[PDB]
Amino acid sequence: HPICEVSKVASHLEVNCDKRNLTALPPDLPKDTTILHLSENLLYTFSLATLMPYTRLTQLNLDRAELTKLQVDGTLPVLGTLDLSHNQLQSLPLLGQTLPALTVLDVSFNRLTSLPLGALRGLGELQELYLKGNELKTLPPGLLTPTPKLEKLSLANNNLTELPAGLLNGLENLDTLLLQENSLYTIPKGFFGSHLLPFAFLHGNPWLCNCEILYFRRWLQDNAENVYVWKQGVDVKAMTSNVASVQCDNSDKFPVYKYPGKGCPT
Ligand SMILES: *[C@@H]1O[C@H](CO)[C@@H](O[C@@H]2O[C@H](CO)[C@@H](O[C@@H]3O[C@H](CO)[C@@H](O)[C@H](O[C@H]4O[C@H](CO)[C@@H](O)[C@H](O)[C@@H]4O)[C@@H]3O)[C@H](O)[C@H]2NC(C)=O)[C@H](O)[C@H]1NC(C)=O
Ligand SMILES: [Pt+2]
Ligand SMILES: [Pt+2]
Repeated sequence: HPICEVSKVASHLEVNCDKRNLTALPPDLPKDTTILHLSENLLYTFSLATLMPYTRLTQLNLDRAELTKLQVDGTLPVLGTLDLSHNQLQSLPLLGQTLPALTVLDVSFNRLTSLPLGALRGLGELQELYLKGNELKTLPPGLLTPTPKLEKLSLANNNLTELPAGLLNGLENLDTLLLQENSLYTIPKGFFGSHLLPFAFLHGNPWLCNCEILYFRRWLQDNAENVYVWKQGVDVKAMTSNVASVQCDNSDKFPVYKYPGKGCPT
């Protein structure tokens, strides 16, 4: 109670242990704790197990903590949100066997260059995945199979050149897809499926406007009302689209939805 700043507000309390040169979990944290901020600390190494005691813990922040190795010992059946952004994890952690109730996981701006074959197994309650800012160049086959309830996915600002044709297969709740600032050249036929994607960010990519981009073109047209441009400091980006932001080779004067496709089949 008297080490970090403990908030209160109706039952579920919030403990802030940020910017406090901590190298590990502080000993006198209230037991019936629910949210823990531990950002801007020196957690070069951290063991999810040391939280076994806080049976009411639902949100944990370990962002901007020079984190390099996350240990996944036992279980925290009630943890739903986990923030790992702005650390140095060279490999993505396997949380399935520990955070069965995790609905949000952010592992942005870390040092990821790929993702394992079972990466998200067990994470069936996931509703949000943030992996923006790494150096992913390719995604695994059924990555999102374990997460059929996914709503938001961020793979922005990586080095992706191609996306799996079925990456979205099954996700009928998906509403936000951020793939901006990558190295994508095309979208596999029927990639978006028939689902309705409200917020799709596809700008900043070197799209190759050849016949094999006519699928994406029609989609762009059908969903021009759903294509937006990212604004850092995000303003909920809830208003005014810009389908002309998706462009051939990133040339502003040659948006994809206006791509002619001269001499292409129907
Ligand atoms: C992922 O995509 C981003 C966005 O496109 C990309 O950023 C830019 O890439 C170029 C490289 O094509 C950057 O220039 C780099 O500068 C250093 C050179 O020392 C290196 O990062 C790159 O090449 C080096 O690679 C090794 C060192 O890492 C060595 O073999 C040797 O030093 C090579 O030169 C490249 O030259 C350019 O500055 C960035 N822009 C910025 C400021 O971000 C990023 O490079 C891509 N990363 C991957 C996964 O390749
Ligand atoms: Pt960030
Ligand atoms: Pt759908």
